[PDB]
Amino acid sequence: TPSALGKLQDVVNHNAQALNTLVKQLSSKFGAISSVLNDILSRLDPPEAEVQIDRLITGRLQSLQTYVTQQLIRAAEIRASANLAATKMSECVLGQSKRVDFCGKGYHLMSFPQSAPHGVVFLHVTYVPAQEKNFTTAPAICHDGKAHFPREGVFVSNGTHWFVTQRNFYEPQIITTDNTFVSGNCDVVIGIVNNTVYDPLQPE
Amino acid sequence: NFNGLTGTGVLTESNKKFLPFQQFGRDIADTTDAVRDPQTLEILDITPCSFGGVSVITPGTNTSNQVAVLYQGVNCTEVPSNVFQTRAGCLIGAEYVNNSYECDIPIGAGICASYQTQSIIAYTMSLGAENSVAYSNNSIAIPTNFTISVTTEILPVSMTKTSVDCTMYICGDSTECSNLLLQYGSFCTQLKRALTGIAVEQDKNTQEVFAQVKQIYKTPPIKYFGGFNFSQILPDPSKPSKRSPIEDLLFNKVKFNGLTVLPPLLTDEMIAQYTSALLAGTITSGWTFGA
Amino acid sequence: ICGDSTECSNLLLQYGSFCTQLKRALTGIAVEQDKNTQEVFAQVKQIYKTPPIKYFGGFNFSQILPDPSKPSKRSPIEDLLFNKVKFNGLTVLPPLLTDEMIAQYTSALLAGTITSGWTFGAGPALQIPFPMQMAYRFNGIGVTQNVLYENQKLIANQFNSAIGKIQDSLSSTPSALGKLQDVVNHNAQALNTLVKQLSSKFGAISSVLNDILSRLDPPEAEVQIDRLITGRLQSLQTYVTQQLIRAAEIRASANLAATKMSECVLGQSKR
Amino acid sequence: LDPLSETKCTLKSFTVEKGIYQTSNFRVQPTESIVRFPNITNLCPFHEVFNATTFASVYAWNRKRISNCVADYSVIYNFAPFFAFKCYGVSPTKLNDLCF
Amino acid sequence: FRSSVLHSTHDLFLPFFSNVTWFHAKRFDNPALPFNDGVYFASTEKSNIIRGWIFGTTLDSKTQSLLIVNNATNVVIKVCEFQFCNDPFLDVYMESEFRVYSSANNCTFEYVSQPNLREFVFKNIDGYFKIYSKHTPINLERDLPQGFSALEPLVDLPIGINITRFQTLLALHAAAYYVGYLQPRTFLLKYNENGTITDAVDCA
Ligand SMILES: *[C@@H]1O[C@H](CO)[C@@H](O[C@@H]2O[C@H](CO)[C@@H](O[C@@H]3O[C@H](CO)[C@@H](O)[C@H](O)[C@@H]3O)[C@H](O)[C@H]2NC(C)=O)[C@H](O)[C@H]1NC(C)=O
Ligand SMILES: *[C@@H]1O[C@H](CO)[C@@H](O[C@@H]2O[C@H](CO)[C@@H](O[C@@H]3O[C@H](CO)[C@@H](O)[C@H](O)[C@@H]3O)[C@H](O)[C@H]2NC(C)=O)[C@H](O)[C@H]1NC(C)=O
Ligand SMILES: *[C@@H]1O[C@H](CO)[C@@H](O[C@@H]2O[C@H](CO)[C@@H](O)[C@H](O)[C@H]2NC(C)=O)[C@H](O)[C@H]1NC(C)=O
Ligand SMILES: *[C@@H]1O[C@H](CO)[C@@H](O[C@@H]2O[C@H](CO)[C@@H](O)[C@H](O)[C@H]2NC(C)=O)[C@H](O)[C@H]1NC(C)=O
Ligand SMILES: *[C@@H]1O[C@H](CO)[C@@H](O[C@@H]2O[C@H](CO)[C@@H](O)[C@H](O)[C@H]2NC(C)=O)[C@H](O)[C@H]1NC(C)=O
Ligand SMILES: *[C@@H]1O[C@H](CO)[C@@H](O[C@@H]2O[C@H](CO)[C@@H](O)[C@H](O)[C@H]2NC(C)=O)[C@H](O)[C@H]1NC(C)=O
Ligand SMILES: *[C@@H]1O[C@H](CO)[C@@H](O[C@@H]2O[C@H](CO)[C@@H](O)[C@H](O)[C@H]2NC(C)=O)[C@H](O)[C@H]1NC(C)=O
Ligand SMILES: *[C@@H]1O[C@H](CO)[C@@H](O[C@@H]2O[C@H](CO)[C@@H](O)[C@H](O)[C@H]2NC(C)=O)[C@H](O)[C@H]1NC(C)=O
Ligand SMILES: *[C@@H]1O[C@H](CO)[C@@H](O)[C@H](O)[C@H]1NC(C)=O
Ligand SMILES: *[C@@H]1O[C@H](CO)[C@@H](O)[C@H](O)[C@H]1NC(C)=O
Ligand SMILES: *[C@@H]1O[C@H](CO)[C@@H](O)[C@H](O)[C@H]1NC(C)=O
Ligand SMILES: *[C@@H]1O[C@H](CO)[C@@H](O)[C@H](O)[C@H]1NC(C)=O
Ligand SMILES: *[C@@H]1O[C@H](CO)[C@@H](O)[C@H](O)[C@H]1NC(C)=O
Ligand SMILES: *[C@@H]1O[C@H](CO)[C@@H](O)[C@H](O)[C@H]1NC(C)=O
Ligand SMILES: *[C@@H]1O[C@H](CO)[C@@H](O)[C@H](O)[C@H]1NC(C)=O
Ligand SMILES: *[C@@H]1O[C@H](CO)[C@@H](O)[C@H](O)[C@H]1NC(C)=O
Repeated sequence: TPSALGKLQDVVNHNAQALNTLVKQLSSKFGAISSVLNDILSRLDPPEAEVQIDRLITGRLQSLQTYVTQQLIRAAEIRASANLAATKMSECVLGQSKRVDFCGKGYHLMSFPQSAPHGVVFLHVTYVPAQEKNFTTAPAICHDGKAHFPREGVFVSNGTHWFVTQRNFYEPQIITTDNTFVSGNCDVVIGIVNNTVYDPLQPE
Repeated sequence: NFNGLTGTGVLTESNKKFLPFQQFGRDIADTTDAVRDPQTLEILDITPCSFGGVSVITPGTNTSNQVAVLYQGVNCTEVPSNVFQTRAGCLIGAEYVNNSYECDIPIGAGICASYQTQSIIAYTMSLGAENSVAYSNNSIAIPTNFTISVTTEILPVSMTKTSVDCTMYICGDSTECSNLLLQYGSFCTQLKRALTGIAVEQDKNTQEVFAQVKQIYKTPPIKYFGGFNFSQILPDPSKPSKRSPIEDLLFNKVKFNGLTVLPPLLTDEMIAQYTSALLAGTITSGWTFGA
Repeated sequence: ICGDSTECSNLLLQYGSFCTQLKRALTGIAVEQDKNTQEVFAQVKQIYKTPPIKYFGGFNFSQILPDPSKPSKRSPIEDLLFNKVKFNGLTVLPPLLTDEMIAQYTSALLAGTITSGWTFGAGPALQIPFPMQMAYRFNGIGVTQNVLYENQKLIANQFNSAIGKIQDSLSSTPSALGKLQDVVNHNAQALNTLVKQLSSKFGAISSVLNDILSRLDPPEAEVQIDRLITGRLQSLQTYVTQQLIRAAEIRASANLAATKMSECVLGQSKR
Repeated sequence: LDPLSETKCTLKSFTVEKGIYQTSNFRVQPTESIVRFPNITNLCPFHEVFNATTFASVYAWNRKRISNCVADYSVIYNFAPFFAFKCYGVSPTKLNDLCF
Repeated sequence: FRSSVLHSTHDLFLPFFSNVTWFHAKRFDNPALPFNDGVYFASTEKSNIIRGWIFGTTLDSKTQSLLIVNNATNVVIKVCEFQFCNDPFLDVYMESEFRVYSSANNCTFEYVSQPNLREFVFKNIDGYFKIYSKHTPINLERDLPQGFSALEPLVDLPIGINITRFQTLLALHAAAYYVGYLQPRTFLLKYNENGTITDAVDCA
């Protein structure tokens, strides 16, 4: 898929064609008699040679101005791209970024820089969830006449039992005191259901 | 050529309401688009006949030789074996199929072409596969597995630093012409300073991208880190320039008429060493050495 | 530059590849505008669909969800936004993605963000009730999960009253959408400037080529016709340069919008 | 020759890499020369010039000014057999395509 | 023709709120006014009183002169080398008068085509003699009421004579008129959907 590295190929092609077009305008004939100067000064009189060559200067000076303007625009674009690349380096390779879709498609873990001709290529190691299963959920749990809320996790139900698992990974845990909070009664929570909450301090 | 007003366009029965003295009609662009006949007082509209860049839809000569044209912005009734009227213009050489696929060759507003059973076909591109999210006020889905995916992102960093000689390019080893160049002022000074600024800017960009580390870090003798294989990104001493296989593939896949090309301040070896230092730091220090 | 003139057409070839660079620059902008939309709206590859019209947790998304009553399939807010926002060789090319497909992308993103949260940004869209979906967003800003559950009826009322005020905010005071109208205003005024400089008087006896070719000597009027070719080519060069500058500006804005979509819409941001 | 050939000429290469390349343009111009001027009404009085019997002598030639009218010189071939027709100023035949 | 557009053109226009001479009605108030690059004429005569206009530089049968008499039935436009004395008049006796002039040298142009605030604009540029006209009814007191009345082209005949002075003659046996001077300015004309001008804006 040669179009993958097209970002740098376009850069090198624009750098090549800008010089090739600039030198191609050198052999042009903007409102003149000949493209070369030796066939103008040695064929035409000085009163007319200075007028005929003056139009060749304006044609070639306009080519240099256009070249410089296009080079400045491309330099601004490449400077924006290089600032983006430096920010991406500092925020993906030198650390772990929480910005979504900034250091790859998914949950960014780490990144590796790679040197490329007139550019840089990042390798984004991302965490992608897969193979999910559907479960019944509830906002809270009412065991001791008061509502319970999970500290770090979600409440899932496999049909008959309720468990608290990580929000991004499946790991069923028994609903206990050290995994749930306590706030308010069982009347303001829309969808709270009954379930037993274990306590390792009661039997001991 | 109404009363000397020369032009080219279509003449249709106009519904405009001119004044007894008015003879022509102009728009906000100072263009005559309505005219009256000198003999009969009937008003006529002047519309441009036809013009548009014909884009030849080509599937590549390496695959086949059949091509299709796209008369952009005109109907199929004003053109000189399939013909279909797309909203972007008349397309000749490709029939419209009702099936929807991914957009391969952009043709216009919602229409894309592809070389599929061959002949060229146009269709309405599909934005994606239909997925009905089975929402419910008590339904939740928790992932039971994961997939470590390594994605690639390519971003340009620097350009090719160039500098052109003003007098040598404009005239070239000449005296009678170089004297006239002095009458144009200091335009030669602007271009040289702009090119030097671009060059030092590319150098600064390379420095800011690759020289973020204060020191140069190296990896210990290769051992079993945790089961991860960094041989594709780690450089090897058995190859010059100390470039990794990925960097090797990147390098492999990617006269002077008064103009010269300046060499980069940081060669391909220094940038490779900076990349190796970044990698060695991020594999043995993580986010700690960056702070 | 010429406008159906044989003498001007054969004479324009002596100016080199100046016409080639203008076309290449204008085509580079055309493929840029289509790529910008492909980076802002074309985020997810799966077109998610909203469930039948109901309530999620008391939040009324009737102003942002698409309604089947109107044929445009656009939401009321999108409709209010849309309801207030070829000559002389100038041809405007149609965008690759139409307003109907952009509406479909927006509806897919909305169905993903109201039925799956930010889960559809990293991979598969996972079902999650919108009440407890926003509860996770409260835990991210430093507020306990129980506050949302004990104020769910109040959060839904403040949300529905805020979304309803968005229509009244973007309907009146037309200066609110000035940032988006200035783009088409600048494009239109640039086209008008390019089409009005055709009737300029850069030093010739007239602005029409027919009035000069029929009056002056054809072999002698070359030096005067070249005075109009330079005047019309510099106008095209100025137009192309301004279009490239505005294209860089629009590319910066589109990258900002893509980051906004990927961070504010496809996820929750702490920035 | 064919659209593919002009596509190759635009890219200046014998190969194509599966793209939509703007190559040329299109136009149409089948007819021309529609109605130009209104009803020709105020003809120049060539009746009282070439048909008037009473001509003055050569020593007292008459001086008649002709202005603010359309000079239809085609009537000269009717009121006279155009024996010694000779235009020394501009043209014998190319007389209706110019003004004074 | 222009439909719902704003057009600005640099031409000889009467400046807004400028200094315009008025003649409040054998009292005729004919001081042989001069003629600048343009003369704006307006009158509120009772019925067919101000129907005469003459032009010329020297008027002593040496330069071309104009004689526009309405004759109450047509618009008799004749260009000739008339002889105007220090005080022309149109004291008829019917509808016939000759004491206005006394000679006629060439008489190379003739125009006798057919024709209560009446307004006129007489311009001479590039040989042509532009003539505009507009009749709008008024019912309030004689104070040149504020509003807008665009003047329509009337004749537009090519003559090519030299004009530096002008005079107006009236028939005898109100009579008030206005004389405004056109100046090179820049206006902003607003056209309606039918091409009728609604209002103008003086940019200076
Ligand atoms: C320029 O000349 C043409 C041709 O003579 C004029 O066209 C003719 O105008 C008359 C008057 O409006 C039209 O009316 C009448 O038509 C009947 C036949 O239906 C005829 O018997 C009458 O004698 C009279 O002509 C007539 O239809 C119309 N004919 C055509 C072919 O257009 C035109 O009006 C003249 N324009 C000017 C400004 O003088
Ligand atoms: C205009 O004013 C004149 C007098 O100031 C009014 O009398 C008319 O004058 C015209 C010429 O100025 C007369 O026309 C003549 O007709 C004869 C043929 O009979 C012709 O040979 C001449 O060359 C000239 O054209 C016209 O007869 C005369 N009218 C009367 C009743 O005697 C005239 O009525 C005023 N109005 C118009 C429209 O002329
Ligand atoms: C839901 O999960 C609970 C918890 O694991 C399951 O209950 C277990 O069932 C097995 C099968 O006999 C027993 O050996 C365990 O002792 C049970 N554990 C508990 C805590 O009850 C239950 O079977 C699951 N239900 C479904 C439909 O999958
Ligand atoms: C199971 O949940 C139900 C519903 O929340 C509980 O029923 C409530 O119990 C409280 C106190 O016992 C009463 O004040 C409410 O009026 C009851 N509501 C309804 C709808 O019956 C129930 O107590 C919970 N526990 C058990 C064992 O059923
Ligand atoms: C890391 O991966 C690279 C290739 O991705 C491995 O290099 C290959 O190793 C095998 C031995 O199993 C050789 O047969 C190949 O010729 C090697 N290819 C190249 C391009 O070097 C490398 O061995 C892996 N690292 C480890 C520690 O196993
Ligand atoms: C959500 O709010 C809207 C108005 O803020 C309620 O009214 C609906 O408005 C939409 C237009 O946005 C119409 O298409 C519906 O027909 C309106 N519905 C009614 C009943 O008038 C709408 O009812 C609210 N939704 C809910 C579920 O309460
Ligand atoms: C119009 O011009 C007249 C004269 O051309 C002005 O009348 C003069 O007004 C000044 C006062 O500013 C007097 O001192 C002069 O004596 C007046 N001259 C005459 C001949 O009356 C008149 O003021 C001007 N009006 C405007 C509005 O500019
Ligand atoms: C522009 O012209 C049109 C067409 O004559 C005018 O429309 C007419 O307006 C009058 C008065 O309102 C109506 O009696 C007619 O029935 C209308 N014509 C038609 C065909 O419906 C319009 O008024 C003109 N514009 C202006 C500003 O005067
Ligand atoms: C998941 O969905 C299936 C199909 O609707 C259902 O049979 C099953 O019970 C669901 N799982 C749970 C834990 O409810
Ligand atoms: C969920 O929605 C269904 C249908 O609207 C309703 O019958 C049910 O009571 C709802 N459950 C809760 C917990 O609100
Ligand atoms: C396309 O190019 C490749 C590489 O040159 C070649 O192997 C292949 O045969 C070409 N395709 C066809 C259809 O010939
Ligand atoms: C022809 O062109 C017109 C003008 O845009 C367009 O409305 C129409 O759909 C085209 N096709 C036909 C068959 O008229
Ligand atoms: C998780 O996925 C990986 C790769 O798809 C597979 O090797 C592994 O067996 C899976 N684990 C489970 C528990 O399904
Ligand atoms: C640590 O690395 C050494 C060298 O590769 C290896 O011998 C040792 O087993 C590793 N430790 C563990 C716990 O695997
Ligand atoms: C010339 O005039 C006479 C009358 O004097 C008339 O009968 C005749 O038709 C006119 N034309 C020609 C060609 O004789
Ligand atoms: C002829 O017109 C010019 C205006 O261009 C004027 O200066 C000159 O005085 C006029 N000639 C006479 C004799 O008035």
